[PDB]
Amino acid sequence: FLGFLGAAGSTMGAASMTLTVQARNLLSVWGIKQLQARVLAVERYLRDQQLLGIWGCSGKLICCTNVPWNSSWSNRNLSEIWDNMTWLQWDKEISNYTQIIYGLLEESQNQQEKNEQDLLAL
Amino acid sequence: FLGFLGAAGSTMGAASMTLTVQARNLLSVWGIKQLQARVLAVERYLRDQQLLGIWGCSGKLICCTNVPWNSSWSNRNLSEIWDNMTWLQWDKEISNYTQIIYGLLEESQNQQEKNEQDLLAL
Amino acid sequence: FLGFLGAAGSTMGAASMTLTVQARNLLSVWGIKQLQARVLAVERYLRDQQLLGIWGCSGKLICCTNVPWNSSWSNRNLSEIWDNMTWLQWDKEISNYTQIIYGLLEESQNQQEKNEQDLLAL
Amino acid sequence: LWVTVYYGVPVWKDAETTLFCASDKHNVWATHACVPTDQEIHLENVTEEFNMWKNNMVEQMHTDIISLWDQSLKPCVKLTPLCVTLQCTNVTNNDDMRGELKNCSFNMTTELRDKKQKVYSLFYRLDVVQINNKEYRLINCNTSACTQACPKVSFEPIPIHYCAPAGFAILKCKDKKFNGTGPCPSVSTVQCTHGIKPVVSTQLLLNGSLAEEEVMIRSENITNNAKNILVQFNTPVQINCTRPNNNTRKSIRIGPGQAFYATGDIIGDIRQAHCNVSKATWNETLGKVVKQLRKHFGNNTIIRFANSSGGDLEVTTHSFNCGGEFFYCNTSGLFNSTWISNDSITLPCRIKQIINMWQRIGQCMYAPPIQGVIRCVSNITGLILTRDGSTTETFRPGGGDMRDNWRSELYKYKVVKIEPLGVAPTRCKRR
Amino acid sequence: LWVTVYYGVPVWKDAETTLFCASDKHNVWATHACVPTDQEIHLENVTEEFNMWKNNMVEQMHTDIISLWDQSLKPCVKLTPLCVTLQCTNVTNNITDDMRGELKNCSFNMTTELRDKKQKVYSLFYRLDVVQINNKEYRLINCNTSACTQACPKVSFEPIPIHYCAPAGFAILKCKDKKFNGTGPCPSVSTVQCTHGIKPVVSTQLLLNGSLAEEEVMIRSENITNNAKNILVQFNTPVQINCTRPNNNTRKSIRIGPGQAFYATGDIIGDIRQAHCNVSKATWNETLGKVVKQLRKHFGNNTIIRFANSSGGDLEVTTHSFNCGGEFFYCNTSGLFNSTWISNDSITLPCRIKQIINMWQRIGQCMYAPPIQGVIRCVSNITGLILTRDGSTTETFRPGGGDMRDNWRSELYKYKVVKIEPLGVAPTRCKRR
Ligand SMILES: *[C@@H]1O[C@H](CO)[C@@H](O[C@@H]2O[C@H](CO)[C@@H](O[C@@H]3O[C@H](CO)[C@@H](O)[C@H](O)[C@@H]3O)[C@H](O)[C@H]2NC(C)=O)[C@H](O)[C@H]1NC(C)=O
Ligand SMILES: *[C@@H]1O[C@H](CO)[C@@H](O[C@@H]2O[C@H](CO)[C@@H](O)[C@H](O)[C@H]2NC(C)=O)[C@H](O)[C@H]1NC(C)=O
Ligand SMILES: *[C@@H]1O[C@H](CO)[C@@H](O[C@@H]2O[C@H](CO)[C@@H](O)[C@H](O)[C@H]2NC(C)=O)[C@H](O)[C@H]1NC(C)=O
Ligand SMILES: *[C@@H]1O[C@H](CO)[C@@H](O[C@@H]2O[C@H](CO)[C@@H](O)[C@H](O)[C@H]2NC(C)=O)[C@H](O)[C@H]1NC(C)=O
Ligand SMILES: *[C@@H]1O[C@H](CO)[C@@H](O[C@@H]2O[C@H](CO)[C@@H](O)[C@H](O)[C@H]2NC(C)=O)[C@H](O)[C@H]1NC(C)=O
Ligand SMILES: *[C@@H]1O[C@H](CO)[C@@H](O[C@@H]2O[C@H](CO)[C@@H](O)[C@H](O)[C@H]2NC(C)=O)[C@H](O)[C@H]1NC(C)=O
Ligand SMILES: *[C@@H]1O[C@H](CO)[C@@H](O[C@@H]2O[C@H](CO)[C@@H](O)[C@H](O)[C@H]2NC(C)=O)[C@H](O)[C@H]1NC(C)=O
Ligand SMILES: *[C@@H]1O[C@H](CO)[C@@H](O[C@@H]2O[C@H](CO)[C@@H](O)[C@H](O)[C@H]2NC(C)=O)[C@H](O)[C@H]1NC(C)=O
Ligand SMILES: *[C@@H]1O[C@H](CO)[C@@H](O[C@@H]2O[C@H](CO)[C@@H](O)[C@H](O)[C@H]2NC(C)=O)[C@H](O)[C@H]1NC(C)=O
Ligand SMILES: *[C@@H]1O[C@H](CO)[C@@H](O[C@@H]2O[C@H](CO)[C@@H](O)[C@H](O)[C@H]2NC(C)=O)[C@H](O)[C@H]1NC(C)=O
Ligand SMILES: *[C@@H]1O[C@H](CO)[C@@H](O)[C@H](O)[C@H]1NC(C)=O
Ligand SMILES: *[C@@H]1O[C@H](CO)[C@@H](O)[C@H](O)[C@H]1NC(C)=O
Ligand SMILES: *[C@@H]1O[C@H](CO)[C@@H](O)[C@H](O)[C@H]1NC(C)=O
Ligand SMILES: *[C@@H]1O[C@H](CO)[C@@H](O)[C@H](O)[C@H]1NC(C)=O
Ligand SMILES: *[C@@H]1O[C@H](CO)[C@@H](O)[C@H](O)[C@H]1NC(C)=O
Ligand SMILES: *[C@@H]1O[C@H](CO)[C@@H](O)[C@H](O)[C@H]1NC(C)=O
Ligand SMILES: *[C@@H]1O[C@H](CO)[C@@H](O)[C@H](O)[C@H]1NC(C)=O
Ligand SMILES: *[C@@H]1O[C@H](CO)[C@@H](O)[C@H](O)[C@H]1NC(C)=O
Ligand SMILES: *[C@@H]1O[C@H](CO)[C@@H](O)[C@H](O)[C@H]1NC(C)=O
Ligand SMILES: *[C@@H]1O[C@H](CO)[C@@H](O)[C@H](O)[C@H]1NC(C)=O
Ligand SMILES: *[C@@H]1O[C@H](CO)[C@@H](O)[C@H](O)[C@H]1NC(C)=O
Ligand SMILES: *[C@@H]1O[C@H](CO)[C@@H](O)[C@H](O)[C@H]1NC(C)=O
Ligand SMILES: *[C@@H]1O[C@H](CO)[C@@H](O)[C@H](O)[C@H]1NC(C)=O
Ligand SMILES: *[C@@H]1O[C@H](CO)[C@@H](O)[C@H](O)[C@H]1NC(C)=O
Ligand SMILES: *[C@@H]1O[C@H](CO)[C@@H](O)[C@H](O)[C@H]1NC(C)=O
Ligand SMILES: *[C@@H]1O[C@H](CO)[C@@H](O)[C@H](O)[C@H]1NC(C)=O
Ligand SMILES: *[C@@H]1O[C@H](CO)[C@@H](O)[C@H](O)[C@H]1NC(C)=O
Repeated sequence: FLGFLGAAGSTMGAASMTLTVQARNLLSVWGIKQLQARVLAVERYLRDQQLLGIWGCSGKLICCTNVPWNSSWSNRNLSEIWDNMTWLQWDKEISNYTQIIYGLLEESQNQQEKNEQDLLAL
Repeated sequence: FLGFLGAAGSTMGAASMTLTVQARNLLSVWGIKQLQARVLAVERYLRDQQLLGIWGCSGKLICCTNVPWNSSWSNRNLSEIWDNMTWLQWDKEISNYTQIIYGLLEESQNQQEKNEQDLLAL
Repeated sequence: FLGFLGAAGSTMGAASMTLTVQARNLLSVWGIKQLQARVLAVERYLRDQQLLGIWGCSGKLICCTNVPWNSSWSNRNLSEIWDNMTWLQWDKEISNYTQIIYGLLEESQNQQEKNEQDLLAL
Repeated sequence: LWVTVYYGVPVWKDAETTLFCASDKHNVWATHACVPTDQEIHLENVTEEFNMWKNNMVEQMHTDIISLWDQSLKPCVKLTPLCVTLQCTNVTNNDDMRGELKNCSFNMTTELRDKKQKVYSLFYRLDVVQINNKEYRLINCNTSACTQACPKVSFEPIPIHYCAPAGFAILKCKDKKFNGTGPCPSVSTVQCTHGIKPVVSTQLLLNGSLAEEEVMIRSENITNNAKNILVQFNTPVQINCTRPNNNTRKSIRIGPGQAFYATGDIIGDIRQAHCNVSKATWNETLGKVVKQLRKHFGNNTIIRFANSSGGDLEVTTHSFNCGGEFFYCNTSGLFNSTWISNDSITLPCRIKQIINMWQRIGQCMYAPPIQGVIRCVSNITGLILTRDGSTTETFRPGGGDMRDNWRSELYKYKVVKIEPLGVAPTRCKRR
Repeated sequence: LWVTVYYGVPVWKDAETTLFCASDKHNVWATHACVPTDQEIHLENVTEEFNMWKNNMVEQMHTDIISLWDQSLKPCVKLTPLCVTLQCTNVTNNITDDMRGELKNCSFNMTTELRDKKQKVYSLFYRLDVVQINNKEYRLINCNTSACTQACPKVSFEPIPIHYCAPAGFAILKCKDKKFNGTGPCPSVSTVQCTHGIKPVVSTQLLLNGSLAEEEVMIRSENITNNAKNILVQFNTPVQINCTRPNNNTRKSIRIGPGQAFYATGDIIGDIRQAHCNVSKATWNETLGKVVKQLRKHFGNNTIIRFANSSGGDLEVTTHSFNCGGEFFYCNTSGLFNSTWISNDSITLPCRIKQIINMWQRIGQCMYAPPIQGVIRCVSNITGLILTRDGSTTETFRPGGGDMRDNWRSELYKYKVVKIEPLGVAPTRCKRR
């Protein structure tokens, strides 16, 4: 056990076994200021959980999806990503490709929603 | 792309392909006004997410359920519902039966929650 | 229909028929007193949904896990728990074993998260 | 056996939280700081432990009744100019109401800053303190300035329901022999409480809720004489007030837009203000109280009711509000009896206009005169007794702490926190 | 390779948020509203870019300290009836030569508890509080700018440590490097629940009761080559300074209205002596030697380091303005900064007391500090300096101050608020079935 953000400097493979530690800490003059800090924490948490549900990843911490990895985003191989890079370094590399990936996941699930809707119709 | 509420005049079949657009827009003296509106937006969002959870539809935008359609709620066939009406016209038609269906979906899931629960005990 | 907390005195078997009754009632300077109570209910509800999500139980009122029931927590047989005890009596008996069970459920899910993630790449 | 997680189990823990008001001419405890109302579910086989003496609704209601009191007094007149020197003479110069009054003349500010105003008013002797037609001054003038009780807000208590937020429930004890503590066999989950009128009074619980079958004695520790005894009647004892005088309210413009309402003249029936309690009804009510009070001290003990020991006028008298004017009744003929194993009782009441209500110093209030004759019909639904520290037990009336008044209405209620996430063994196994 | 969504990844970015107070008789910086405290996780392999001069915790703390200040001066007496003509003579009754014509024995007519009556009262006012109008007629120094709120007698000015704690979804990164100069990558970073006890000690030209450096004297400036930027020195060892107000002032309560009292200096019981501060001459000269050593690393080994006294301006910025015991001293530090450095005894700083205090540099807001009964003694720690360099092989450094944010920049230099971004996407051989 490392603690909150303990694996920030750890490799992506090693830091992915402690996702629960960071996940559980995202939810919980000194009056309204302290009260609006709690409402901001809930709204920030709820819009992240909404994104997971839209991508079909609701209730999951590691969600393998159907969107293929465009090599333009990152040409590195798996060995030097999950064993040589940390999540802070990785976020810097793909910070500009984040929004195009988010749209790809959003539409891919929307296609899967109608694909399973038609399969159940038979 | 049409935008938020853009498919309001589109037929029910065409407007059901843009659910992610409306879903992501439901979450985001004079200081409580801003703050109390935010808390009410979070509360309303959680009420609709709770309903989907107790119907077995959590994390889904299109959720095919086990509740049969009585035809006393609407005698129209699928051709004239998903290709002629819009979601606003449809909403004004089954508004009377909304709480009848909302009770059947909850009851069906609860029975289905235990039939699957009793199946794992074998 | 017994109502909210109606099955509080019923046996654990009969009280489990009505989990949705209590579930839907957990969510819904004088303005701040009301406003701060609303925020407390939201973040109290979300912490329980987050716990279910990290155990692989999100969106389910009854969730089956892969954690075997250590007899140290309670050695009473299945017949004298679901037909003789009420939920209030049960909570007082396993109150001190609650946190160790919570850690086991969290450790059981992320083990399944990685095992399914590994098996899905084959 | 495997762990299975149930969400929504009917499990609750004791909790302290902020309950919001609900209610169904502005008021002190107005509906503008409350919510419209709309219910009760019987929880069978549930035996919960209540404690009316460590209940946080009582402590919160005390804060809220105070808070709505101050919030209703800020927007109206502050009587800083009323600290002038008063040249007061007697009204009668000779048993009547007029022997309680001083005819005080003073210079008052006008709506124009540079002009004065020679005015007079009839002040009760309880509100003026002599300075050494003598020279007097208002009593709460070296401690604070008296914000005038605003004439358009009423002191009449309206019922308020304290309703629990989401995730909490209010447990109501339906047991009819429930004293204040221990298990309660019959429990219910109410959305929120019955209408609790915040009647402010001492030594007597005016109006409110009666007992169901017999007079109930409720003390935190009946063997401790430092703890008040909250008696609750089963049949109310009706008490009738009056101020027979036909008062004449007079308006003085002490500034731009600010008016000071003064007693200009007093005519009519000049008998002292009094309350009437039926002598037969009160005697049989003390008989019921004594019968239920020998159960805690013995059958052969001598139950004696004496009158209040001493202290402030707010604690030695049945202080209360009736018709917008504040009374302070003696209640020494009510509590005067020794009990061994058409007629009426008249309680002489004084009246004050400068009120330090919530046992505080530095925040007074000037209750303006009420035009006309004041008449009053209330139910004595309880008592607050103190015991004296021998075969004779003496029970003097008590009070002072306003929380014991609302502790008598919130004794049956309890706030719990729902714990909907519970784990239990089952033959399940996740696939 | 397919996109895989990970929730809860340890990723953050710079963000600004409203950190909430926490803290372990009332106080000005109310700890009753602050939540109770409880914590530190070391972050190996983490290098983080800090910047103490663009830190928003300092800007937020300045707003919070000011807001906690004037919200504690709302409920208590407003001294608008004290703006009257005072007929003041000099105290010459037992005065030392230093404190000659510094207390004035002012008599005036005050309002009584009774509106119509009048009250002839006298009080002792410092010369810094009264201005003459043409025994002579004086008036309080701030009666043509605003009316002054009497400092409430039950609230305490003593700094209580406060902990600024980040809300959920945010983290506070603490730089554990012992030679950090306030800017640049910090190779030893840890995550704390929230900051250590930061005492809001208000001071000038000297950072009192602060935190000491770990290894050596730390010199921190936004741009060391820019003279217009203040230089924050931090000592590794403290230099204790002994404050005192030798006068045995007597506090007298004047009833100026219904429910209102004005606390006036009755009479000093004894001889009139000047307030002063003592700093050890050996310790101060030793500390300046250490300061100069690390002050040569940015200006050269052959540079002549000269310490001069404050250039000029307000009394709050030309003097070591501080507060302890409830009285506000304005000490003259021209004896601490008087030396030139080339390649048992004590220093006494004559201080002056003032009662009408405007400290956040806001014209229009007073605070009348009531007299403190008895004799005041006070022992602090000089744990830093706020220096300013003059515009040659000789550099002249003069004490600075005024801007109160430099006092708290010396406590929040090692802290940083980041926002956790837990939603990360990475390639994997997964494929959703
Ligand atoms: C720097 O910190 C020191 C201590 O850490 C401060 O000195 C202390 O100041 C407080 C408040 O003025 C003193 O408490 C007072 O003590 C007197 C005498 O015991 C008592 O009559 C008062 O009621 C109050 O309790 C405390 O004694 C004192 N400690 C000493 C002098 O050793 C100093 O004020 C701080 N300087 C700042 C914040 O500029
Ligand atoms: C109202 O004010 C008048 C003055 O404006 C007061 O009359 C004065 O009383 C004093 C004695 O206290 C005399 O010495 C003055 O000669 C009086 N002035 C007159 C009569 O013009 C009067 O007493 C005040 N009334 C009160 C305080 O009730
Ligand atoms: C305000 O004035 C009243 C009246 O003079 C004070 O109460 C009196 O106190 C003395 C001294 O204990 C008693 O002998 C009197 O009987 C008291 N009078 C009444 C009517 O109670 C009171 O103490 C004063 N308050 C302050 C804060 O000075
Ligand atoms: C107890 O309750 C009675 C009944 O509500 C109160 O008497 C009423 O007071 C209002 C306002 O003064 C009048 O408009 C009603 O006509 C009164 N009713 C009767 C039957 O007289 C009484 O004031 C309450 N006692 C208190 C508040 O001490
Ligand atoms: C309250 O009633 C009592 C009793 O009537 C009054 O006080 C006593 O009265 C009896 C005779 O009526 C006297 O023998 C006592 O000496 C009285 N005790 C006193 C005056 O202390 C009392 O005056 C009434 N009013 C109050 C305010 O107590
Ligand atoms: C306090 O008030 C007194 C009385 O008003 C002042 O004494 C008078 O001042 C006037 C000034 O015009 C003189 O003409 C009188 O001769 C003074 N004496 C009397 C008995 O009236 C006194 O100066 C006031 N003090 C202050 C500091 O203003
Ligand atoms: C309020 O009055 C003070 C005192 O006169 C003013 O400060 C003085 O300003 C003059 C400039 O005309 C200087 O010569 C004096 O040295 C100042 N006095 C002190 C004690 O420094 C101040 O400017 C006035 N403020 C306002 C807003 O009118
Ligand atoms: C600061 O130091 C001065 C001396 O430089 C102290 O004054 C001396 O105090 C002692 C008593 O301890 C006397 O015997 C001496 O006569 C004093 N000398 C002078 C010149 O006054 C002073 O007390 C110190 N102040 C502190 C420590 O607060
Ligand atoms: C800064 O220091 C200078 C020199 O030490 C001070 O100026 C002189 O101080 C002497 C001290 O005896 C006085 O006699 C002179 O009259 C002062 N000169 C002038 C032009 O005022 C100066 O006062 C100090 N300033 C501060 C803010 O400490
Ligand atoms: C002045 O600074 C010194 C040195 O930091 C303080 O004394 C030390 O304080 C630490 C922190 O509690 C202790 O661990 C040491 O044991 C102390 N050393 C000694 C020799 O006492 C001192 O408390 C500071 N004084 C003030 C008033 O802040
Ligand atoms: C830091 O990096 C080294 C490099 O091998 C590694 O061994 C170590 O485990 C890392 N620390 C953490 C906390 O991950
Ligand atoms: C991959 O990214 C490039 C831009 O970086 C884009 O032009 C290309 O269309 C993308 N390919 C796919 C299959 O999305
Ligand atoms: C409106 O109706 C027309 C045909 O009637 C359709 O082509 C169009 O898409 C509709 N508008 C929207 C926004 O879908
Ligand atoms: C349809 O609803 C009616 C009542 O409106 C009910 O009687 C009927 O049984 C329902 N149909 C079915 C198939 O259940
Ligand atoms: C209480 O217990 C009885 C049998 O002991 C049972 O029939 C009843 O259903 C229980 N109450 C509730 C609310 O279930
Ligand atoms: C059950 O819990 C006890 C601790 O009370 C522990 O010693 C035992 O090993 C556990 N049984 C298991 C893990 O099978
Ligand atoms: C005024 O009344 C008091 C009490 O009633 C009395 O003591 C006093 O003598 C009276 N003053 C007169 C008659 O002048
Ligand atoms: C109140 O009643 C309960 C249950 O009968 C009893 O245990 C308790 O002792 C009573 N209260 C007192 C103060 O005796
Ligand atoms: C009280 O009773 C007396 C006679 O005993 C009567 O004169 C008076 O009017 C009554 N007052 C009230 C309010 O009933
Ligand atoms: C009180 O007054 C009512 C009428 O208002 C009357 O019927 C009743 O008899 C009176 N009771 C007493 C005790 O004065
Ligand atoms: C209680 O009654 C006695 C006489 O019986 C009296 O002297 C005393 O003042 C009374 N106390 C009160 C009414 O508080
Ligand atoms: C007193 O209570 C009775 C019923 O017990 C009620 O009819 C009457 O109106 C009440 N009087 C009041 C509240 O004044
Ligand atoms: C007080 O002394 C100072 C300095 O000696 C002098 O300037 C002032 O005029 C004197 N004032 C009086 C009222 O004597
Ligand atoms: C100030 O003058 C008053 C006049 O009554 C005198 O009592 C007081 O002692 C004087 N104070 C000093 C020290 O000058
Ligand atoms: C602080 O240190 C950083 C990194 O070594 C450096 O870039 C910067 O110039 C330094 N600042 C000063 C004022 O020396
Ligand atoms: C300050 O006073 C302390 C005692 O409180 C003493 O030990 C120290 O030497 C003094 N420092 C000075 C006078 O510089
Ligand atoms: C401070 O003291 C120094 C040396 O005694 C002196 O030069 C200077 O004038 C003093 N400050 C003031 C404002 O007089």
